[PDB]
Amino acid sequence: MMKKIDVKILDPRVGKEFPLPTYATSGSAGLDLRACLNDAVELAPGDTTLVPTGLAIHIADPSLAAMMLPRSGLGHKHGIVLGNLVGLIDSDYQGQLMISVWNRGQDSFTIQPGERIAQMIFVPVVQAEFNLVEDF
Amino acid sequence: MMKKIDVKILDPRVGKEFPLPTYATSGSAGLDLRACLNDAVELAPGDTTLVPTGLAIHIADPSLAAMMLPRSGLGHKHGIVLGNLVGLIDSDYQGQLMISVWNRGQDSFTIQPGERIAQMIFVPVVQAEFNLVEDF
Amino acid sequence: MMKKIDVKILDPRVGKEFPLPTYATSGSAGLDLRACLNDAVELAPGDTTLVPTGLAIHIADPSLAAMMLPRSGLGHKHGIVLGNLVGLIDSDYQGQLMISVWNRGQDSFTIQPGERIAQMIFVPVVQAEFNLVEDF
Ligand SMILES: O=c1ccn([C@H]2C[C@H](O)[C@@H](COP(=O)(O)OP(=O)(O)O)O2)c(=O)[nH]1
Ligand SMILES: O=c1ccn([C@H]2C[C@H](O)[C@@H](COP(=O)(O)OP(=O)(O)O)O2)c(=O)[nH]1
Ligand SMILES: O=c1ccn([C@H]2C[C@H](O)[C@@H](COP(=O)(O)OP(=O)(O)O)O2)c(=O)[nH]1
Repeated sequence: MMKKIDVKILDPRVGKEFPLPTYATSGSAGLDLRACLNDAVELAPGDTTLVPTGLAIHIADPSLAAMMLPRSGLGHKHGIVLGNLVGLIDSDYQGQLMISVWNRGQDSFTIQPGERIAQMIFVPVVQAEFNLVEDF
Repeated sequence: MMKKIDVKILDPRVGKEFPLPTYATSGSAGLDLRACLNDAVELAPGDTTLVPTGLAIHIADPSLAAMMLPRSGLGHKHGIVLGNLVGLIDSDYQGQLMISVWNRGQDSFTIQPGERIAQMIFVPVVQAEFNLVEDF
Repeated sequence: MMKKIDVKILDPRVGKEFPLPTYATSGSAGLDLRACLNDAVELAPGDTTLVPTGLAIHIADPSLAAMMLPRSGLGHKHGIVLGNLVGLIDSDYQGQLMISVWNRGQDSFTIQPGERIAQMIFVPVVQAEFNLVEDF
C-alpha cells in the first residue's frame, strides 16, 4: 500500500554524500536510516549517543505512525540497538528524526558517517475512545 | 481512526490523584501510562520492577492489539525502559495493565507515584492461517 | 482478520517432536515460536545466541509484515529477550525464521529444546512514497 509522506532535508550532505532512504525491494517493509554525522562516533559497551539523520518527515495523517527498530545484524551480531528500544514517530511530529543508539554488547563499536544504523516502518494506528465500565 | 475501548478502573486513585490517559494532541499515536504506586520505587542499574497502572482494558475486537513501548526521553536520556522491551496486550486480555520497568542504564532512578513511564498504541493485527507447502 | 500465509517446514522434528505454532485463543494476536534445537543452550548473563525455529514463511503480500517480540514472563521475570529487541520479517523474506535470544539479566538460563521463547504478530505496513518539500 503506498501513501505519500512529505520530507524536508535538513542537512546538505543528505542526497549528496549519501542517499535518501529507499525500500531495497518491492516487498520491503522498512527503510534503512543512515547516521548523518560529521565524524565517526566510537561507542564503548554501555554508551548511548544521539545520531541525527538530517531528515524531518511529516506523516500528517492521524491513522498512521512510524516505528524505528534496530537492524538485525547489527543488533544481534554487534549489540548495536536503540537506547529507547523502539522509537515511535507521531503524525504531527515535524522535527528532525534522531536515533538513540545504545551499545548493549561487550565490544566498542564505531559508527561511520553515513552508516545504516536503524530502520523505519509505517504502521496504521487506531486512537482509542475509552468507554468506562465498572465491570466487563 | 477512533474505535471504542472499554476500560475499568481498579484503583480509587486513578482519575482522582492522577488522570486517566489521554492523547496529548489530535495527531498522537500513543497514550502515556502512569505508575499507580503507593510509594516511590528506587531502581539501581540492572533492576527491574513491576508497576501497576490501576487500569484494565478489554479491546475485545480480534483485529486489534495494543503495544506498550518505552518513552523516548526516559529510555534514551535515563535508561528507563521495559523489562520485556515491548509488551503486547491481546484483545481478550482483561486483567490489570502491568508495566515491566527495567533500569538499563548506569544511575539509580526513582519512579514517582503517578509519573508517566511508558506509552501504549493500538495497532491492527492479522491472524495467520498457515498454508503448508513443501516449497515456495 | 484472517489472511493465508504459506509455511514450509525445514526440520523433521517440527510438527512431530513439538507442534506447529497456533493461536492459543481466538482473541490472540501473537503466535509463540519454539526453539528448534538439538541440545539445550545455557546462556550466561550477557550472552546472545541464535536459535532456529525449523520454519520458513512467505508472507508474500507487500501490505503485511511480521514482528518478533519477547515473551513477557520470560522477558520480565527471567531477562530473556531478543538480541535485536524486535525482529521484522518482510513479505519477501523466505529463509529460516531465526531468533536472536539475549540474556539481559543476571542469572544463567538454559533454553530447552522446544521451549517457547518469542512470539510473532502480523501487522499491516504502509510503503511511503516521499514528497520532497523545502518546508512544511
Ligand atoms: O527514536 C525516536 C523517538 C521519537 N522521536 C521523535 C518523534 C516523537 O513524536 C517525539 C517524541 O517522542 P516520544 O516517544 O513521545 O517520547 P517523549 O514524550 O518522552 O519525548 O520525538 C525521534 O526523533 N526519535
Ligand atoms: O507489558 C505487558 C505485557 C503483557 N501484559 C498482559 C497482556 C497479555 O495478554 C498478557 C500475557 O502477555 P504475553 O506477552 O503473552 O506473555 P506471557 O505468555 O509470557 O505471559 O499479559 C501486560 O499487562 N503488560
Ligand atoms: O529476528 C529476526 C529478524 C529478521 N529475520 C529475517 C527476516 C528479514 O527479512 C531478514 C533481514 O532482517 P533485517 O531486520 O532487515 O536486518 P539486516 O538487513 O540487518 O539483516 O532476516 C529473522 O529471521 N529474524
